[PDB]
Amino acid sequence: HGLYLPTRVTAIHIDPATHRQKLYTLQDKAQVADVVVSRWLRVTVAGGVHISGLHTESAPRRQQEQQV
Amino acid sequence: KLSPDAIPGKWTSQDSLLGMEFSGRDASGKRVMGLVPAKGLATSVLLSPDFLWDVPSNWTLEEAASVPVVYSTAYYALVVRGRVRPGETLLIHSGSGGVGQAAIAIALSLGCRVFTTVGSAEKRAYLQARFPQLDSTSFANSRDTSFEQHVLWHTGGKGVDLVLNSLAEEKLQASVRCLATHGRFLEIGKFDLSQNHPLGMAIFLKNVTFHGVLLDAFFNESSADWREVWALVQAGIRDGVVRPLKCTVFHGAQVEDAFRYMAQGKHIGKVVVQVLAEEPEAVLKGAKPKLMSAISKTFCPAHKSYIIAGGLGGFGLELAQWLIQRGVQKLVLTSRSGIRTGYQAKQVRRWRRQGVQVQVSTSNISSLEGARGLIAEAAQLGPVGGVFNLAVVLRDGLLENQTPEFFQDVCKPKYSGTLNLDRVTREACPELDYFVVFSSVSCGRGNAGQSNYGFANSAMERICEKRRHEGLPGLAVQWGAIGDVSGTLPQRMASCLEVLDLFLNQPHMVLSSFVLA
Amino acid sequence: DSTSFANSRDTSFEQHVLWHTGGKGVDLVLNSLAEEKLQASVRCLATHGRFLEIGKFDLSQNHPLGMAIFLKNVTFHGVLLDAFFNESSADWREVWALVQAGIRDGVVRPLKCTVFHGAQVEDAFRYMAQGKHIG
Ligand SMILES: NC(=O)C1=CN([C@@H]2O[C@H](COP(=O)(O)OP(=O)(O)OC[C@H]3O[C@@H](n4cnc5c(N)ncnc54)[C@H](OP(=O)(O)O)[C@@H]3O)[C@@H](O)[C@H]2O)C=CC1
Ligand SMILES: NC(=O)C1=CN([C@@H]2O[C@H](COP(=O)(O)OP(=O)(O)OC[C@H]3O[C@@H](n4cnc5c(N)ncnc54)[C@H](OP(=O)(O)O)[C@@H]3O)[C@@H](O)[C@H]2O)C=CC1
Repeated sequence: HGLYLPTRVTAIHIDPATHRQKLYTLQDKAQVADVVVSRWLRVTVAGGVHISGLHTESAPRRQQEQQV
Repeated sequence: KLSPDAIPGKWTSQDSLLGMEFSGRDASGKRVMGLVPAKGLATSVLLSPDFLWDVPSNWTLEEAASVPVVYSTAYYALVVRGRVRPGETLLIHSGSGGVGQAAIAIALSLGCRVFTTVGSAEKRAYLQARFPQLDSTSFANSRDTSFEQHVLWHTGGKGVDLVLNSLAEEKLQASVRCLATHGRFLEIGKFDLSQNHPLGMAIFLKNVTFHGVLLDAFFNESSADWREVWALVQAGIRDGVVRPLKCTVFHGAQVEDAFRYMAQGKHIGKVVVQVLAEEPEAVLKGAKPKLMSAISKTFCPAHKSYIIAGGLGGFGLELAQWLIQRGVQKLVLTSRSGIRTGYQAKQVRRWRRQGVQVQVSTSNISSLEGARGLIAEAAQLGPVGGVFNLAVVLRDGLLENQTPEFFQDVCKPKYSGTLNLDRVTREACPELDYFVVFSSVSCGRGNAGQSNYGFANSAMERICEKRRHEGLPGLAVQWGAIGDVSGTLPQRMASCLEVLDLFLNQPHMVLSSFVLA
Repeated sequence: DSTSFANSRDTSFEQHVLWHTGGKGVDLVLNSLAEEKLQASVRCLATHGRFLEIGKFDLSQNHPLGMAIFLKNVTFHGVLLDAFFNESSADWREVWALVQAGIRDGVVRPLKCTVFHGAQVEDAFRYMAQGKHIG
């Protein structure tokens, strides 16, 4: 639980060509990309983007002037 | 500065992780000193026997409160990891602190030479007085990086075989250069490690060994390994190596003063909080803590069973999770449709993974047979602890638009359901202690197009008021609006649950909450 | 088994080890590779793991090593058997003893030998340089 934000990313690979190739259209004209997250291998693959070793560090999650 | 999530282990969202060690009488009265992952700063701690030591007869419960953590970590760092041998050379940063004193006491017993860094002159004098074997050439300065020249000079350019480091990034880099061939670097600090500051690997051209020493791992796993450190500390206690550090006592009521004094940074030894005064007797038959006055909080027994009506709704799931964080372990959620949404299934599976005995009833509360069945099936898991009525069906419209059937439909779950729950609970729920009914601001304050809703909520409030007069439990809460899941802004769920806890603790029959525009 | 071999010419072994270990990683990593292949080896370590570095390239170059891997209990070792031959004679006996025990107990088995005659020593050097030898 809490508000975790990125602090370090070991490596990110971006390839627009395979991104254009991976995209597919739904019944609507909107365009989507299938994403897969593997917590064992610490890799997030979606379309033509590949993020590995993402590290998220707990933020304070403290906001001022909270509702009274 | 340190986030609670940074503490390894599974921890509830609402809890305190202050205090790692303590000393006090066991359930049988035997004096014992313990080491706990957290929650050790309290009038009572639930601990495993493998983390307890028997206090020597000549020690005091005040003195034993400081031995466990510092000496356990010193032994783990040196003997288990660094494998210190007699006659070696060490560099122990921040000698004055507890870990430094423990490491020096361990090292001098073996027979090594020790270099220690102390911030000020008073700490230097104190260390010189406490450890006579230690020499004026064993001291240096910790706040400045001038100890590198001192250690290198006095060691003749060889360096120190074993380093126990707890300093910052630049001091850490300075310390690494002090290592000799076959050196061993014991790192107990966190700042450099957490920040992932780079470490040049050329130091490993020698046979240097770099150790990452965290003691929190033993509380989480590797107990078979922990017993080694336990035996080491017990042997140190009985042999005479282990000595209790200097202690400054702050009474229980002055805990904030203790925190402030430690924060100032002028302390030497350990700071302790005298929660309760030691009795003269060595072994006391009844070691119950004295009654203390503390802010009230809500927790639930595990053996009891808790029922929520319409618990699969937007507020129902959040209330159920809030309850589980209080340790319910047996939950019944009522809903006519059943699990039809992905979020509901996700939450239910998450809860069942933790071991909670979540249950889906699909048994109406409006029908007396339905209320009896719901209460019975919750009794099978365990004695009924509380019933929450969060079931709503709303039919909006001006009076001319409303018809009797709409009023009946709206009042059936909240009005009739509350009556049936009350009847069944008074008949066959002697152990029940919570009876909460979630009313709404529209009732009482007033709103347009919700006459039936106001009628139902007012009827629930009347029932809850009647129950309390008889001495039975009953609470009615009125919410302006819920945002996360009449001129009032929606209320965030965290504030909603905090307010719900506060209301549960208070004696008033009917309470309300909302946020003014 | 078929699940114990990986590819040493790229960093693919990282995913192989992470998957077949269930994401926990390994305990000991006897690393001889260098540059990025060394960094991948570090990521395979599990809590209380031990990294044994016998390759002297990244050590000689003084390439940075992020210390965040030490939050997990990890011991990064620097192994150089050279010290024992000209130094650390007392420690040599401990290593020498385990070698004698291994020899007598059958654990130590000789490797395959590709023999070259003395007059053809330079041919042996070239054959080693090509790197095709096994053993
Ligand atoms: N495995 C683990 O994760 C564990 C880690 N530790 C670590 O051990 C380290 C040492 O703890 P310990 O020696 O008992 O701490 P103490 O507070 O008892 O002593 C602190 C020492 O370091 C200096 N110091 C530390 N913090 C401050 C501060 N905020 N302001 C001023 N001076 C400060 C003091 O002055 P000076 O040095 O200038 O004389 C003193 O010598 C800590 O960083 C702690 O996190 C401890 C046990 C378990
Ligand atoms: N903004 C808000 O929602 C506000 C909340 N409240 C109060 O909060 C409570 C809960 O609100 P909320 O959960 O958001 O609203 P919902 O509309 O989600 O409440 C209805 C829920 O109860 C179930 N339900 C309906 N009839 C029965 C029945 N006879 N027995 C058991 N379950 C039944 C419904 O499932 P199904 O239809 O399948 O039976 C549905 O899950 C209500 O009592 C309401 O007065 C009041 C003011 C503001």
